[PDB]
Amino acid sequence: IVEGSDAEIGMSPWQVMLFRKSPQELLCGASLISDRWVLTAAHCLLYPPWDKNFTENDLLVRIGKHSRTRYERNIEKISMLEKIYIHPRYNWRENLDRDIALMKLKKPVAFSDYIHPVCLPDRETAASLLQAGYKGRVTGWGNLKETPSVLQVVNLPIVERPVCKDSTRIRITDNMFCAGYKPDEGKRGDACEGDSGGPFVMKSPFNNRWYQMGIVSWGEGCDRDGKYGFYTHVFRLKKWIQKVIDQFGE
Amino acid sequence: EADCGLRPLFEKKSLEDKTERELLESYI
Repeated sequence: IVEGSDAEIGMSPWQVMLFRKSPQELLCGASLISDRWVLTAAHCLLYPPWDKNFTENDLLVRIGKHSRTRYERNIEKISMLEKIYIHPRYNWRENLDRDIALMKLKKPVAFSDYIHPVCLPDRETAASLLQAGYKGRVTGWGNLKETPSVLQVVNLPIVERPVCKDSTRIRITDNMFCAGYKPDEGKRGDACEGDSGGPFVMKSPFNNRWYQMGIVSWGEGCDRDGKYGFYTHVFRLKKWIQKVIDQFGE
Repeated sequence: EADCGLRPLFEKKSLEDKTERELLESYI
């Protein structure tokens, strides 16, 4: 997270750290949508050029964390992965279209002050909130610059589609949205490498719940003028998310 | 899942976070 600030404790209780077993390495961010299911970006799990093609027993999730490096005794919860789910039409070779992956946990987590799930948006909420000029929130332990000790937080306005499309040469899809300040708006901030899988959340003024509208997917550099971070459109792909989660008995 | 999006240390405590208002004010 570039040009942001430290998270408050319990500010992002749905924040999940995707962690490699061997060697011990922070891999990606992620979101907690139930005691059992974790949402992330697909290129965290499957991006073959970077030797990323992980199976279930390669990875673990760390839930409820604030510190990047420090283990937190009675705060964080570590769970193994039962099954990895990647969108059927995920496109890693071109533009990271449908950059979305679900993870089933072997060990379900108990909710606390530091652990709590984020809502997935229904159609009306997504239509009412996912609009240009409206600000969302991005969290992560990713890079502070292009080149943190604790979780980082930045609020970014959703950018209209023509501006997202013109800012880049990479092909834009309706399964994406971009966010960030325009150069003539003065303010700044962006996601960066390491932030992927991290939630792009918005607070509803109607029921004052937090909804995850996006997943940190891709971008060109970090916090560059005239450039915008691109996010997986969660609701556009909510039809796949529904099929995966509603499959099994409780 | 039924209690999603309500933070124990914020919404459930009736406490506003550091930059929460930046989101609410952008809906104009």
